[PDB]
Amino acid sequence: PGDAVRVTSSKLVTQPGTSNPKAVVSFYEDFLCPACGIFERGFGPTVSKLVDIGAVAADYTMVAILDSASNQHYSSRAAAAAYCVADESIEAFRRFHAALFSKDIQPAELGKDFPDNARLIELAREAGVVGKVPDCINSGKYIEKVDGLAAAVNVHATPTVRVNGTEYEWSTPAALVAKIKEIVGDVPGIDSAAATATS
Repeated sequence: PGDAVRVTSSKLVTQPGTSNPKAVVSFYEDFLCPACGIFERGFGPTVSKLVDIGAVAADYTMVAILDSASNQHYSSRAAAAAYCVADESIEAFRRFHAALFSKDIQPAELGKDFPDNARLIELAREAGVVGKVPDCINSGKYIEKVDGLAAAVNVHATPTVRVNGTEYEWSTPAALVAKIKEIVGDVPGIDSAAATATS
């Protein structure tokens, strides 16, 4: 998946003869982007159920298009923190990625304070990891990578969603599930994925 964090479960359905997922949903997101927050709060539970029943691989590329000195470089620090978390644990990344887009945490784009690195570290702890994450965050390990990411993957707007490489104009979670079903068919649980309330 390249510069993305790939989230899958043991049940992942793959193309015959290969270990390639039958269905890949690609997300390009900025942790400071308000629409991304609404999108993830609205689709996250469905995508998590799709992953867990094995219907999709969910690939997350966290760009930093909104990053600026005026937001205390939150967009880049948050994305880089997420890559640090994924190095330790994909399960923790799922929780951390969801947490940063929650209503309690996602900062006002034009506000006067933003989670500092200590706060990002504490959020990673809550998502279930310490390990190398504190050093990874404090050293700015993935800052250069996330700053170059929008250019490297040629995505300049967020959120950008694709299904098997095809850009997807999203509306409802159920509509996304219908599209996945067209690809994977009757994966057990797929009908229930549509009506997933929480993650």
